[PDB]
Amino acid sequence: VRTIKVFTTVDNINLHTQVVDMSMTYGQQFGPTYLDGADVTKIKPHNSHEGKTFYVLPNDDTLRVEAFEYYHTTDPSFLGRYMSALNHTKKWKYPQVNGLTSIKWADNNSYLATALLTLQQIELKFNPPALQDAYYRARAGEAANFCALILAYCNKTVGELGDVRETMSYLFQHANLDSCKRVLNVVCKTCGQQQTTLKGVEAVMYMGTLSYEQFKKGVQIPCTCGKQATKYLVQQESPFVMMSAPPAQYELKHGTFTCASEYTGNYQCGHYKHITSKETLYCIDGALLTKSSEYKGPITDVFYKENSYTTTI
Ligand SMILES: C=CCNC(=O)Nc1ccc(C)c(C(=O)N[C@H](C)c2cccc3ccccc23)c1
Ligand SMILES: [Cl-]
Ligand SMILES: [Cl-]
Ligand SMILES: [Cl-]
Ligand SMILES: [Zn+2]
Ligand SMILES: [Zn+2]
Ligand SMILES: [Zn+2]
Repeated sequence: VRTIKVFTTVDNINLHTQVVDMSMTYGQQFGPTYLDGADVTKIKPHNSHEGKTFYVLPNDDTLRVEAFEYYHTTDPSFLGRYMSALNHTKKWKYPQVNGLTSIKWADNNSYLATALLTLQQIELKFNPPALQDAYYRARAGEAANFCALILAYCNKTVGELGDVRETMSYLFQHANLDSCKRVLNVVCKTCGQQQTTLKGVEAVMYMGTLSYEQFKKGVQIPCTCGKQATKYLVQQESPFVMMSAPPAQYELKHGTFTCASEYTGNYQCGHYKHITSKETLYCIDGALLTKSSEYKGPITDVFYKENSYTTTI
């Protein structure tokens, strides 16, 4: 019996001593087994494999509990979807652009680069340690794992067309936004006034206008009675807000926003770029950078800083 030693793990923190028979495939001894993203289930052991760390699908209670504690999911497909993505994201380039980790364009990844650039500019703590650890590594320039996890958590495959607002929404559901509170007043001529409090993700995202200012002053929404009604922001408690709308020509002014998603072309199959407000306006298109003092173009998301806001209406 000829038998190299390996480490199996689900989280790459808790490592388990295994000794594998070299005649038998990984699959027959561990179930599904990955190396650096690459499915090696059906492959048998090489000599250059001795000592390395393989991810396995959890097949005992120890590993199921370690997988939940690391990823915050029991979904049995999660590991395989993460590894399939990693197999591509490890080949992407992550250039520093204007002090931010970006992604050189590949595999329809503009939405992922736009999301990654945005997450380096807003205050967020991820609940799953997997995501938090990968986020720190991405901020320091090694973003392959983090991008693979974003795809796995969003149920997206490499190449699939993605929406930055939907991606941010899924990521926010995996983050600690409990202290986040939004109070709205709705004013109708007939039913009158009703206030509602939103918490968590719904406290930081709005779909309908790009202007935080315009949200504060009020926006026109259909009333359940039949009238048009006015919805306006009463109180906001969050470190940022995300304002979204269908793409339309919009003017971005230096110093009045943190960053924004530019979207050009048809529904679904267009291209995102990222506008960030520094000492001037920078436009990050993957590996490409341009700057200008002014900007007008097709914007679909604008991010703004917040801490505590109460209206004077
Ligand atoms: C609820 C999920 C079903 N929708 C999608 O898969 N949407 C999706 C996927 C990928 C992309 C790029 C988009 C998308 O086109 N988003 C932009 C920002 C967008 C968002 C909203 C309305 C739009 C209208 C016209 C053109 C673009 C619009 C939308
Ligand atoms: Cl959870
Ligand atoms: Cl690739
Ligand atoms: Cl979570
Ligand atoms: Zn969780
Ligand atoms: Zn690829
Ligand atoms: Zn009414």
